[PDB]
Amino acid sequence: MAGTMTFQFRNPNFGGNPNNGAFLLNSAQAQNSYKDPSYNDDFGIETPSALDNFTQAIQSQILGGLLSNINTGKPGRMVTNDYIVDIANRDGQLQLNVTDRKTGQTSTIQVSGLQNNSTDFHHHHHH
Repeated sequence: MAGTMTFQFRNPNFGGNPNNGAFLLNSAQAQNSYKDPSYNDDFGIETPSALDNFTQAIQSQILGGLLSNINTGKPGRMVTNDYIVDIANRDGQLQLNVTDRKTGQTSTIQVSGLQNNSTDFHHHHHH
């Protein structure tokens, strides 16, 4: 008698699902560049010979860092001209995300494994 469901079409617009490459990696030592840049780089950086697999082993782990470096934005950064020094201290590590202004490369320096603390308290002038 009653119109139970009948249409039952709700939830407008589905987005979709993404595919993944797993990126479980293998092993990358890279050893020798063999074709590294010469004369302001003619084509050395564009010849992925041995470093090829190494570069990819890094880009795979950068994907994880992207899940942290998007929650940054703290005012405690470093304003440098040729290098954008964004101090990504998140989670529990000092990740120094240096973005070059010239060519624009992401120099992500994860500071991990120092434990060398030189205690500094005043007396910054002694001869």
